Amino acid sequence: SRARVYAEVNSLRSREYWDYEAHVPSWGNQDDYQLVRKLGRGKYSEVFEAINITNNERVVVKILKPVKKKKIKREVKILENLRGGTNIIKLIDTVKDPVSKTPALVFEYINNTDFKQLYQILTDFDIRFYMYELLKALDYCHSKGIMHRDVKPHNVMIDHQQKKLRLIDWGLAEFYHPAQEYNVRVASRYFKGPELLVDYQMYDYSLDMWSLGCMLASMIFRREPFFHGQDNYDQLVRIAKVLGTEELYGYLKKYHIDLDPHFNDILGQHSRKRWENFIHSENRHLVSPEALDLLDKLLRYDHQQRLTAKEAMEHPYFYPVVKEQ
Ligand SMILES: N#C/C(=C\c1c[nH]c2ccccc12)c1n[nH]c(N)c1C#N
Repeated sequence: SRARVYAEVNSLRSREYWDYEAHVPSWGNQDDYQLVRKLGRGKYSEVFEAINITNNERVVVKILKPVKKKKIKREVKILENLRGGTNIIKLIDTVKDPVSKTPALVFEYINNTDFKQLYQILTDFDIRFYMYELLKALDYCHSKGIMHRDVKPHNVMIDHQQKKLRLIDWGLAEFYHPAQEYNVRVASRYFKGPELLVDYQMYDYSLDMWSLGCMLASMIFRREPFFHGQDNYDQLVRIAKVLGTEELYGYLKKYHIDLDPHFNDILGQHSRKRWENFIHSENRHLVSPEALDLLDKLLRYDHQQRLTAKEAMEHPYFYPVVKEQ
């Protein structure tokens, strides 16, 4: 019902800061930028590589689908607010196609190595280092009043050789205001907090912290995704087989959450599992008591009890990354 950190931070800022409908982007010319290669199409997006001919700075170009002005302003405004923030993808320009008049956003390029080939090779230290760096990103945007709402491996770009991390794709990010009711059609199925799966709209930054748990578990147990749901119903079932079904009803009770009657026939009764149930010889080298303590405190039904980004950065799991700063 209310975020445990930074709950009020947007109300203590100028309305200009969080009133995105009133933001006016200056739309440049999308012809100075020359497409090279469609690094993958998407929902309201298709993404390409290219060169700022005005000097030759490599870049990435995300071509919005302008049947929603408001979503466009929301994202532009949020990136304006996070410019130069710890580990956030730098937005360079906002542009449009002259003859076509369709808008687009231009992003610093990143030689990322694909998580599907990089998670195979991470050491126990790598995992702690990059997670810390993802945490810094999340504590920044949260303290700037903002929920990412789509934390997941594809949106955590990692240049292993430069040891750089950039969290990206802010087309779902949103200003947090207390008591505000949000859409649950955010985040990838596998990284959706249970609040979204039970349709509880009064959520907050703590959702990203669940998403981050999911990433952490997949990394130290090498099961990616960790909670591999078939749909939104099955996803909550997968979670409950691990966290226990009694500890789910307790949450719903606490927050007065109406449970769709279709869950009765499929939830069953499950006990809370031991996070050691997931260790085996292929991932033992990545799992430590301090790693499972962090994990237990990230993946909770009660979004309010979830470790914040700053609490998590303080965890002993990260003491190896602190000293090596
Ligand atoms: N995920 C993401 C983003 C781009 C991509 C989307 N599909 C891809 C497939 C292969 C290589 C890159 C991307 C993104 N947003 N901003 C950037 N510089 C990005 C990059 N790369």
